[PDB]
This record gives sequence, structure tokens and C-alpha cells, in this order.
Amino acid sequence: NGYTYEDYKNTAEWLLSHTKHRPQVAIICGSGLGGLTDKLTQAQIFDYGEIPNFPRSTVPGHAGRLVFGFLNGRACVMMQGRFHMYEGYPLWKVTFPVRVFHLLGVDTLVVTNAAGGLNPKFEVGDIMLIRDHINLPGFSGQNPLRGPNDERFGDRFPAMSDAYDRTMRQRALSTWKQMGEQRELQEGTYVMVAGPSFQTVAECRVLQKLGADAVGMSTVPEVIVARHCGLRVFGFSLITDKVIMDYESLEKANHEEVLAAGKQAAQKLEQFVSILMASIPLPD
Amino acid sequence: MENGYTYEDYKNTAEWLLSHTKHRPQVAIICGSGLGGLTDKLTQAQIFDYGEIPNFPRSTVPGHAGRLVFGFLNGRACVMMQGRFHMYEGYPLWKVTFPVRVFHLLGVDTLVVTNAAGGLNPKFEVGDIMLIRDHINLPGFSGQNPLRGPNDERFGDRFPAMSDAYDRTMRQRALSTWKQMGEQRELQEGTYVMVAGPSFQTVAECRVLQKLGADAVGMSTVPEVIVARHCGLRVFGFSLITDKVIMDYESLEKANHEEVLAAGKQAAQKLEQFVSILMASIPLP
Amino acid sequence: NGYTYEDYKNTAEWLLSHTKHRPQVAIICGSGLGGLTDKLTQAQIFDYGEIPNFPRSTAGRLVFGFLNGRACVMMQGRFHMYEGYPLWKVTFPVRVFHLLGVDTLVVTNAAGGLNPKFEVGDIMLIRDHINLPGFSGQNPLRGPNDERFGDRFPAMSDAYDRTMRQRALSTWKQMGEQRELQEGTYVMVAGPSFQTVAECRVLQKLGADAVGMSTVPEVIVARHCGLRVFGFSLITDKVIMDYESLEKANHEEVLAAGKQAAQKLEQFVSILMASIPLP
Ligand SMILES: Nc1nc(F)nc2c1ncn2[C@H]1C[C@H](O)[C@@H](CO)O1
Ligand SMILES: Nc1nc(F)nc2c1ncn2[C@H]1C[C@H](O)[C@@H](CO)O1
Ligand SMILES: Nc1nc(F)nc2c1ncn2[C@H]1C[C@H](O)[C@@H](CO)O1
Ligand SMILES: Nc1nc(F)nc2c1ncn2[C@H]1C[C@H](O)[C@@H](CO)O1
Repeated sequence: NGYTYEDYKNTAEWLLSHTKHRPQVAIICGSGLGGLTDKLTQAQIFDYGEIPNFPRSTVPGHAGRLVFGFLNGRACVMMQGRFHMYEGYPLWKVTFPVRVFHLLGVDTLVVTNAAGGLNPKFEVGDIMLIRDHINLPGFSGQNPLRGPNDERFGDRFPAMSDAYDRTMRQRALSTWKQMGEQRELQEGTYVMVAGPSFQTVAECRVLQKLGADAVGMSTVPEVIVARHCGLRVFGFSLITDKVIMDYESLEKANHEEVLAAGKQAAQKLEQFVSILMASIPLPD
Repeated sequence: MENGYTYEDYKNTAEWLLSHTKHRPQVAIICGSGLGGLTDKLTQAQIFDYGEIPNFPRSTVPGHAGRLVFGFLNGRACVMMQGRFHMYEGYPLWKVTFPVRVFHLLGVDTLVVTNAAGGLNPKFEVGDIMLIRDHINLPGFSGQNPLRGPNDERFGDRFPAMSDAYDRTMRQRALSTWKQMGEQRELQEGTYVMVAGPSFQTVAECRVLQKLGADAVGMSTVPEVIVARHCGLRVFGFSLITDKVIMDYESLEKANHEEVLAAGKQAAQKLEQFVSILMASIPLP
Repeated sequence: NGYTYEDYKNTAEWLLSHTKHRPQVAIICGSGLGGLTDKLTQAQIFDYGEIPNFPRSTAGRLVFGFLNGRACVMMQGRFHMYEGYPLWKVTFPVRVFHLLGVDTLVVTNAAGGLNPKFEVGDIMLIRDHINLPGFSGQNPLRGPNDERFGDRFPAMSDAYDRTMRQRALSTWKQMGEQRELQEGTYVMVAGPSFQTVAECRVLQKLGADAVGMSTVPEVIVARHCGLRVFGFSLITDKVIMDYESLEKANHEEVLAAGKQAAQKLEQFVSILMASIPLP
């Protein structure tokens, strides 16, 4: 780490005194999903470069930004452009915003990401309800909680066996049935690899053997610190391509480029997340 | 893993301890969480707080400031470590394992490691003692190994074997002593997997750990063993099974009433006295 | 962290302006496999400390010359993660090689055999890898990315060139070797300590045929560059995968049949210089 408690406190206070908005729900937008910010109403934008203590972008493109607003009526703060480990950011920098949300008064975090499908059943365009995760950087020392614990946020050894709220998963599955979509809402485990290189077949086969249903390079760090803080969490992976799980099928690659989330697939997810704002319990 | 210790640092600490106690230990014992009461069983003891031992890894003042206790346990010359350092607290593994090299230079030829651990093996129940037969070093697979950096042939080889980390003679004698103690529970035996922590495992993760063949999980010990064997120390150890980790979502919902408590003060005491009794099975130098 | 695009380019040009050699192929020889440098004609030697921005080997040199009709740059005494080196130093030469004009990289290493079939002395055509360190964050591509080198998210499914594997096999049959050319997956572990039986068993279960502490970082950045890659593991020992055959110890002497065995792999890399495509 390198952030004092006061640092987080100072940022949350700064935001609070520059917006009349008071979010209950924070939403991290994954790659190709930033258009969720367009669905906010009465929106107020802050560029990261404007918010004190916020990690500076070293990356191509605009810095990314924090959008306060209402989403189907819900007080939300929305994150467009997350920090990734593969870009050389320490997890304590990646996850900083989650702690600020907590101090902002947020009690719920929704996480979205794009992911390669490991599960034969999954097809490009599917949305996966995240049931559970496998944190490989975590096993080996790369866990955002590393260092002295601050009891003002949470415990030394927080549980993650229950990180994906039972109630919101039951309600997502329920709300999805009224939507009348062609494909059922998938559910499974997100495995986080550090990237940025992509899997070899051999590696794709381990990830499969480890029970992971979909792979990507983000999210878990955030979820973990959310649960440390006692935030309610749920989330979705957009399956942007099927990873090749053998050499036979490796040769059979033809009219191919692992494209970003089909703009229509992204838009389906964005509007599902929006509609689910109806189903989060109110703080009260 | 950027080792800020010269050989002369280790030697300076070792020699400092050697000129402030008359004790000359053969055996080092690392006390796991909740097992520190082992030190009370030492006779003719002497205490050094980490704070007064040059080059010893420094804290930011939490509740438990650890210490080293020299003395005789069941007749054996011992140095005993109460309060270990953990990776998850932010310490580099070269700080975690610094004491093991000091012990070598003290003249120790045997390291015993104790810890508390989650039970992965269905057969294990809360309060069990597991003889560590082997380990799986997940941090080591990815660069986080305490031997990372140059090798110093004055400690050991570049590429030390870990096939035989947990001494065979002592494992047979552990299992032997236990049988004639006449205990209600069988002495368990299996593989300890190190995960870096500090967050606990999800169900999915707990499953991988099972599939990897691990019988118990914790966040320590493996670093210390590895640098012990690099020095040629005899190693043996135990995990006290503190809780059983949930390994299916079905039993996750049913997880209602409770939390992962510390080592039940009774079961710890049982281990602590088994360790004392096993002092008479360690070979002489 | 570490090296900018200029730095690579300055190193490349220094070498270009300090040798008449213009190499097409680069060969990173592993442990005990550097005798291949003696077979180089017109050989021109550079110690690493001599070269701008190079990592200082703290017995490491760069050798240019012709092997079996091919302009080569040879690396004797590679960098290892266990030695304390960060992966961006480990893989620094691979990009210089690219800016030198090299289009093929051949990698050799010493490995422990996880596949029961494998015997000491076997050569393994590396067909694929498992980068265990890379899962957790130790990946040489981590950090800012320059597109003059390659993509942000490069593929590694075809890291080991289809054509050269077919030609390795083809030459091997032509060589009339009694022992078959093994082929499989190399898992990179960080080291330096060797595997426990428990750990060997997970590596086996993971699908790895051979284990070592190098190579993968180089292959990854080479492919990020668009270099053609093929490589070999010499099986120096069968890794103990149970406790029964841990008791059983032997007429110990892993070493000196490893000369005939390392020679075989060296002479095979030589032969294969004729099978690498031209630019
Ligand atoms: N097989 C795969 N592995 C990983 F790690 N990511 C994959 C992927 N396939 C697609 N993706 C998408 C998801 C991320 O948004 C983006 C990387 O940040 O690429
Ligand atoms: N499921 C579990 N996973 C891990 F890593 N550790 C567990 C655990 N259950 C109990 N413990 C014990 C080990 C230490 O004594 C203490 C803190 O690491 O808690
Ligand atoms: N002095 C030299 N100059 C050049 F241009 N090539 C040399 C050489 N000595 C050996 N060779 C090798 C490389 C050519 O591919 C090959 C001739 O086609 O022989
Ligand atoms: N059983 C084994 N396990 C691991 F990890 N590596 C092994 C090995 N046998 C040989 N090696 C490789 C790696 C060293 O860098 C190199 C020593 O020269 O040989």
C-alpha cells in the first residue's frame, strides 16, 4: 500500500462537497461497457484528473471518469475506465475507488467486465452472472489487502465464500425471465489472470480444470476490497469470445479476430444492469 | 524479493545472541497462531524481545510484539519463536525467513514448525493435529520464493531439493509416540498448501486447492521450511485444524451460526504438549 | 519501468555499428548447451557490460557468426528470474534481436521430466507452455505497451511455430536416432528451489510434460514482436513423483552422460539451421 485512511477520507469528502448527488450504488464499467454512463439521468461528470488522490492515467486515451447520476431512479456513481494490473498499477491503486465509494456512503457495488468463455456451453454475446471467482494473483501474494489491516474498513481475514450476494443473483435470474431473451442468463466462475498476454491452449486447459467458467484480467481486486468494507456485490461478465481449448480447433481458426463486445451485446447488458436497479434493496 | 541482508548481517545477529545468552540451542521451534503458550513450558528460559535483537524485522506496533525465548523443553536446548512474520502483513519473504538463517548460525540443526490451518480434507475435524508430510508452495510457483536472488554457498546450493523436506525419521516417531500416548483421535497426516492471504478462500478456490491434493491450507510456514532445508536443517511440523473450509455452495447457505475461531485453547494445549514429548525423539548432534 | 523504445534502438544500433554481422536467427542456449558457440565461423564476441543498456550478468556474452550457413546471434549465459532479475531485463535482449533484424528465435533449456515416458537424455520439441508466474502478475509485457513492438493483448496459442516443428520431426527421422523426439508442454516455475513430490504431482495434473525456470518470458516477448519461435528441452532428470522411489537412491551421477546428450541437442540445432525459412 501507500494510501493513508485520511487520504481516502479526503477524496470522499471532496467529491461529496462538489456534487449534491449521494449514491447508494457504485457501478464499475468494463471494457466496451462505458455507454452505461449515457443511461444515467441528471448526470454530473468528474474526470479522474480532477478528483484529489485519484490515480493518474499513464494509458492511451482519455483519463476516464466518475459519473454521478440516477439510473432508473437510483442514486449511482459510475466508473468509466478501470485501472488494470497489466498496465502496471499496483492493486492498492486499482482498488482505491472502491474504498472511496464506501466512504461516499455506497452500500452496493455492481461489477461488469468482458471475458473469454472457458465453458463449452457459453457463446459469444452471452452474459454470465458471476457466482464466484478464482483469484490467481491472490494465491501468490497479489491481493489488495496486503499490508497492515485497517479496522475502520474491515477485518484482518475477511471471508469471500459469500462475495456474490445470494439475493441479487436470485433476482437477476428472475428479472431475466420477464425480459424474453433468446438465450438464458448464464452463471459461473470468473477466473482472474494478470495478463496482458492471452492464454495458450495448454493454459486454457488448466483454467478449465480449475473449474473456471470464464477468464479475464480484472474485477476480483475490487470485489475483494468491497467485501472487506461490507459492501453488497454482484456482477456480470460479457462473453466476448470463446477461448480455443484444443489444437485441433486452433488450426480451424479462419475468419477471426477476438473483437470487442458486439455493440448490441454490450447494450443488452447495459440495459439489464439498468433495469436491475429496481431490485437492489433500499438502504433504509 | 530484494534481499537487504548481507551474510555479515545474519552473522552479526547470530553472534550477538550468542554473546547475550549462554544457551546453545540444538532445536528451533516456530510457534503458530495460538500456540505461543509453548514458551511457558521451557525451563531455565531467557527472553529476547525482537526489538532488542539487531537486524530483526520491525513492525508498526500492533498488539502482539513478538519475541525469542531460549531454554530447555523436556530436557532439550531450544530457541523458540513466538510471533512469526507473515507475507500478508507486507513483509518480504526474506524478512519472514531471516530468523531461520540466524538459527542455523546459532548452531541449530533441527527446525520444528507449528501452525493453525483450515481443513481441506473431509476426514479432518476441528481440533485435529496434522503431521505435515509435504507442502505445495503456490507463491513460489510465481516468483515469491525466499531463495530468490543470488545464492550464498555458505548457506546452501543454488537449487536445493524439497522432495524430502519433512524428515522421514521424525514422521515415523511422531506417529509412534502418538500411538503409545493413547489418544482418542488418530494423528492425521497430509499436505499443507500455502496461500498468500490475507483474504480467505472462496468455495471455487477451496475446490482447486482440494484438486491440487492439499489437505490443509494456511498463510505461512512454507517459506521457513524452504530456507531451513537450504541450510540442511532437519524439519518437521504440525498444523492444528482450526476450522473446516466450506467446499460447496450447498453448505455455504447452511453456514449460518458461525465464524472461523482461533485454536480452541484445549486442542492447542494438546499440540503444545505433543511437541514437548517429541523432543525426546529428535536425534542428538 | 526499465527500458524505453529509444534504449532498445540505441543498443540495436550500437551493435549494428560495432559489427559487420547482420543476423537472421537468434539462439538463446540454456544451461550446459553453449558449446554451440564454438561452431560459429567469423565469430564476433561482445561481453554484456560492453553493450549500452544491457543487464550486467551478476559470465555472460553475445556472439555473432555463421552457423551452418546462417547469420546468427548467440546468447551464452541467459538471465533467470530466480537470480533476482526482473522479467523486463530477462527479456531485454529479445527485442534488441528484433531491432537487429532477427526474424527467428530458437530457445533451448534444461528441464525436469514430468511425463513418465521421458528418460534422461531425451530431447523435447516444445509444443506449448504454461506460464505459471504469468498467471500471478510476473509477465514481461506488464506495464506500458509500444505498438512498434506489438499488440497490447498478444495471442500465444501458436507461440511455437507449426512449420519448424514439422521440420524438426522430419530431420529427426532423417538423423536415424534410436530414441524418438519427444514433444509436449513446458511449464515455467520460478525457482530456484526444486519441486516437492506434492508440487510435481500438481504440475503433472496441470498437463505439463517438462518443468524448468526459464524460456517462457523470452518466447512471449519474441511472439509479441512477431519473431518465429521454436525450441527444445533437454530432459536432465526424471522428477520424483512419489515417495516409494524417493527412498530408492542410486549410482548417482546425473552429469556426464549429459555431455553426449547435450551435444546431441547442440548438433540438432545446427542441422536445423538449414530448415529455417529465409526472409
Ligand atoms: N481469453 C481471454 N483472456 C483474458 F484475460 N481476457 C479476454 C479473453 N478473451 C477476451 N478477453 C477480454 C476481456 C477483457 O475485457 C480484455 C482484457 O482486458 O480482453
Ligand atoms: N480456510 C483458511 N484459509 C487460510 F488461509 N487460513 C485459515 C483458514 N482457516 C483457518 N485459517 C487459519 C490459518 C492461520 O492460523 C490463521 C490466519 O492465516 O487462520
Ligand atoms: N564473410 C561472409 N560474408 C557473407 F555475406 N556471408 C558469409 C560470410 N561468411 C560466411 N557466410 C555465410 C552466410 C551466408 O548466408 C552464406 C552464403 O550464402 O554463407
Ligand atoms: N526437476 C527440475 N525442476 C525444475 F524446476 N527445474 C529443473 C529440474 N531439473 C532440471 N531443471 C532445470 C532448471 C534449472 O534452471 C536448470 C539447472 O541447470 O535445470
